Amino acid sequence: VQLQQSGAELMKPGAAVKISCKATGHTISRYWIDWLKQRPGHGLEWIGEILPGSGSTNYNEKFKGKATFTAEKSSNTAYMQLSSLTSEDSAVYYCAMGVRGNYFDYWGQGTTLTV
Amino acid sequence: VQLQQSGAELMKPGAAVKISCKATGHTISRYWIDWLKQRPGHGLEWIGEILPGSGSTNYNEKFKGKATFTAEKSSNTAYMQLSSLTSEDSAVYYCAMGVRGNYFDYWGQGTTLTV
Amino acid sequence: SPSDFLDKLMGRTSGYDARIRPNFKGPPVNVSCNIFINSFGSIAETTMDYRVNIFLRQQWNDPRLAYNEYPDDSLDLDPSMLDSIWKPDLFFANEKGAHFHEITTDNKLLRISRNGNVLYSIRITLTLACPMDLKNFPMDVQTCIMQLESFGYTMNDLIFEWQEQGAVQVADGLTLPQFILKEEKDLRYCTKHYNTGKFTCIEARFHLERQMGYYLIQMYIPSLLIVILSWISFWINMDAAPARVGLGITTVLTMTTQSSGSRASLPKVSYVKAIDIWMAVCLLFVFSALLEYAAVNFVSIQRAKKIDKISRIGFPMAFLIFNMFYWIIYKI
Amino acid sequence: IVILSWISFWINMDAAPARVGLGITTVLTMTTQSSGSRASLPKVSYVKAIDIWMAVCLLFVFSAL
Amino acid sequence: IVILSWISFWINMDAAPARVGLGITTVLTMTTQSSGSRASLPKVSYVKAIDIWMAVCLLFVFSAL
Amino acid sequence: VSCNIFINSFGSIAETTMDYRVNIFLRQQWNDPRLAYNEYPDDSLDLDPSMLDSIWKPDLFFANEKGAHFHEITTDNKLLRISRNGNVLYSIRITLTLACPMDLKNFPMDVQTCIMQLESFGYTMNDLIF
Amino acid sequence: SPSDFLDKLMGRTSGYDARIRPNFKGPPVNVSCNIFINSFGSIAETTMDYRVNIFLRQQWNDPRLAYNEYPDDSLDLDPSMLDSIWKPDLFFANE
Amino acid sequence: IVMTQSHKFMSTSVGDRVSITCKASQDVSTAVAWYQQKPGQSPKLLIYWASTRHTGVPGRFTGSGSGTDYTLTISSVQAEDLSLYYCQQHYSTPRTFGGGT
Amino acid sequence: IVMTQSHKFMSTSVGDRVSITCKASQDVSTAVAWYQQKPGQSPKLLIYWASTRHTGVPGRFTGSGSGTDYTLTISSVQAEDLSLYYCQQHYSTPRTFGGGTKL
Ligand SMILES: *[C@@H]1O[C@H](CO)[C@@H](O)[C@H](O)[C@H]1NC(C)=O
Ligand SMILES: *[C@@H]1O[C@H](CO)[C@@H](O)[C@H](O)[C@H]1NC(C)=O
Ligand SMILES: *[C@@H]1O[C@H](CO)[C@@H](O)[C@H](O)[C@H]1NC(C)=O
Repeated sequence: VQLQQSGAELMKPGAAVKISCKATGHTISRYWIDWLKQRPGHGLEWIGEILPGSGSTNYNEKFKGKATFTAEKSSNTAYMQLSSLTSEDSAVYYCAMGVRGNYFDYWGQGTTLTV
Repeated sequence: VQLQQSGAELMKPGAAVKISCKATGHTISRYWIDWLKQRPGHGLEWIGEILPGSGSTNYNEKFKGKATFTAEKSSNTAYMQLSSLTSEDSAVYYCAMGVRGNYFDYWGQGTTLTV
Repeated sequence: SPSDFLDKLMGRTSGYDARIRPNFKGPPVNVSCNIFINSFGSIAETTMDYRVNIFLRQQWNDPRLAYNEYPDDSLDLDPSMLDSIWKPDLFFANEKGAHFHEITTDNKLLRISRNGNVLYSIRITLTLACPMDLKNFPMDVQTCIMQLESFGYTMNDLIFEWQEQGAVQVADGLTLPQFILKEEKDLRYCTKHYNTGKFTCIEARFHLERQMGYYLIQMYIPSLLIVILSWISFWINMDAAPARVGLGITTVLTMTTQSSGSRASLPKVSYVKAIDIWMAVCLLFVFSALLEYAAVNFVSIQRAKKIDKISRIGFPMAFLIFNMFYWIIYKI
Repeated sequence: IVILSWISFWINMDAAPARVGLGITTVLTMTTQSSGSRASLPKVSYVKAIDIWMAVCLLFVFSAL
Repeated sequence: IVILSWISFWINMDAAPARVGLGITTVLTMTTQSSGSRASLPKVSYVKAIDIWMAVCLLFVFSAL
Repeated sequence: VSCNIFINSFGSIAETTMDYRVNIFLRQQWNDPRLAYNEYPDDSLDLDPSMLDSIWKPDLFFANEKGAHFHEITTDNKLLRISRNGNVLYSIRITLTLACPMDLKNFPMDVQTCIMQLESFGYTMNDLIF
Repeated sequence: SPSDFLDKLMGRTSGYDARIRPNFKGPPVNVSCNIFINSFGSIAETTMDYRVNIFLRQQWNDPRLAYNEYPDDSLDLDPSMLDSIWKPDLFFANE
Repeated sequence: IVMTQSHKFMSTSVGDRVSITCKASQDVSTAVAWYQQKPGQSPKLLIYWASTRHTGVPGRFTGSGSGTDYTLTISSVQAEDLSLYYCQQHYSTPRTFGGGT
Repeated sequence: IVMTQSHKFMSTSVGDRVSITCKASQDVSTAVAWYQQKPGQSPKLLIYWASTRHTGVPGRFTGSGSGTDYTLTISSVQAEDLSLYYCQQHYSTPRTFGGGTKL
């Protein structure tokens, strides 16, 4: 069971965009979905968490008010919406799913976004 | 859901009169009914309380033996009967209904009585 | 020490009291809370209830539990020390029988944050009774409810609320016979006023869209088969006087056997349904077969063919007039 | 079923195997009605008003043949 | 009871009150079989394999008369 | 937690109620390493079957248990065996009425995978693993 | 203190006893009381009963509980300390 | 139990910061309400439990204060925002109002 | 919650002993995760809870370390091992990763 994402996009500074994560195999509201920020030069950086049945989150201290977590139960698709894009935000994003703990073992394929 | 009253009346000192409060929307024995005294020049002044299913009251210390609380379950109508009208008693009355606490949010329309 | 951690939290040296609400001599306690259903279902017809298994999350603030010793923000505790701390007094209005679950441990979660906010979760099996309007029983949408309610505290002491985002959770895979759980759920404010005073109430609205897949093959098809079985009475020879009498009387007994074989788990309710009037009109059509022929038996030659001409062709065209009439009205 | 017994008294007089198939099945049906009337009912000594209506309706369909 | 319906198609053609006494009682018997088949059975929406055998055996005895 | 079940009377599968009453013993093992001792040289050592409430216990339950209870018949039927190092053998007797969602498209020829689900409640996965 | 409030009400320093009726060595206790029904019904024919859910209000006087510390007139308490005070012994005949 | 305000009339320019102090008798609770009454019609709830709002009041009406001091704060005054003002306590049995403004 | 590794790169040859000296802020747990990201694809799990392995894992990689020190020990280096490395604590709410090390 592996996740799936749509095509990568390209935006201007100060804008806002949503990132979709199609789920193939099960109902995505059962498990968690997390997000990781890979800005090149630097490394990976976790964003948050969403149970898609609840939508209850724990956003990061550095990422307070950064992301918006919604879900689509009609087609098993998870959504991450951002805001106020700057030059610090050109990165590669991931919708992962780590079952037996806070680590990560299931993935999608990756989406690169450039501000 | 809003309460409703009958027409305002006019009496002589030393008399006694009943004030009706028609209820539109539900069964008035479910919730409380309170009464407030608005004498002009001064302000509002709470009188008492009645659960119309029980008729259990808590009359005020200043209003001991002042009002009489009965109810009409045949048409969802609450009754406040007074006694011994004096010149201190010309006022405006209200049948209110405050749900989430001792304060007041639902009302009727008001009835002015002059002794 | 972790032993000394609870020594400052609870026990002798702490001076904590569990008999006092948080924010005493002041504001009440609002409770953000939701249910985690496990096995919803088993809706009963006669008993008029349903056995549900839930977890009950609730959150509040107990601000007299501040600590700076251990820097952990989220911190689970012993699931049996919950009787040594304050607890809300919630119950269910139509619970009809309920109990805890002490299987291998008190199944009673207790999570305390850094500041004093408390995450709490317990497992409760209910048999909630809903007053069900059954005017159209095979096509009903039954809003069967629960009602949380505080008892030992008035509204100047304790407030129940829902969660701002995601105020109800449904565990996946919960599929039911004769039912689907509708996804949208109304979460409104009931409120109880008793002779003791103002009581806080919150409630859920579970719309039960009934799946009619049982009563079609089991009930409707035997009601459908015997009515058209009455039509072959109106085609046999006119000298079949001991033969035609053996068809309608047995089949109206069969529809009586169908009617007696239709009310087993059904409750005993005053008002009429939509499931029973279909049985009665199918009982009347098979009742209608032989007094046609009993009206023939006073006539009985071509004059009797005229009164059968209404019945040999016009009467088998006289059944779809009600079947289309049935599904229009009570489909909502 | 009581008014169903009235059509016994209108058919041809040569319907000797036909009229016999009406009253006996319907008095069995009222017996099926009587047996289908006492399921949740208690077992009490004195007589009711619900059961004597069943018995007099049983007697009228008994009265036909 | 299904193979019991086959002896309807072998008797004399002047057995007009006799052949009528076979199929109607046996389709009531299969209805008695169907009503005597769902006692401990749950009330579930989707169709089974045990009940469609009862229905097709109900239809074959329905097919006789 | 390495653990397994010792079934006693599996069966009584209900059609309408959609459950089955099973009687099991529940073995489980873990390590409690703060119970080291060098006093008595016995490796395997049984204890009092009522002192188990005075020691740590896992918080397992069953997801579709539908009603369950202990068995205090003449003694808490609750085995407690402590090894030399601190590993604990544990066994209790539980009667269940586990409800399985059964697919009954072909009821006289069905193969029904009726299940139980052990689950921890008062501890997350950074505290307890089954 | 609210902890010291119950210390004078119940417990060790109070000297209260829950095993003694109020107005001991003297008058009896009259109980004004009523029921708050919730789910009346389910009348059975064969079993000849009905399952009812009620609340039971009752009131009396326990005059050995006077206090002048806190000026509140109506005052709710802990819903589990009721076993530490006197209680009526009511039951139902055909329960 | 008397709610004690400070003034009977508070009129100022449009869009000012106005604060209504009303002291209770004792420290009852933070159970403090605020009532606005337009002339010709009924009174209306503003604040309940000294911080919340009635359904249908868009912004610019906040509450604060604890202990022996409680305040209705209006930082944005508009044309319809001058009418009868009243504090309230509802942490006791006598529902006694304030002086009035 | 500050993580501290030693080096971004370590020069070695094929079939040698190589270890990674990660270090957390405080004593969080033995909750230590190791992620290997090859260029062109996703970061993949190596070790979780500082000792266990994945399904379908490279079996020649071991984990150890306790307290304030944790180590991804590699005693057998092959040709496909030329990739990146990361350490992790997952005993808190922020998921603070290590410094990063490409081989
Ligand atoms: C409960 O009351 C507090 C007190 O101000 C408030 O901040 C919070 O938003 C309220 N609602 C919750 C926790 O849902
Ligand atoms: C449990 O964890 C310990 C810790 O290293 C390990 O040695 C053991 O193999 C694990 N599995 C069991 C006991 O089944
Ligand atoms: C109970 O007895 C007291 C004692 O005088 C009396 O005053 C009261 O009216 C009685 N009845 C009640 C409380 O209903």
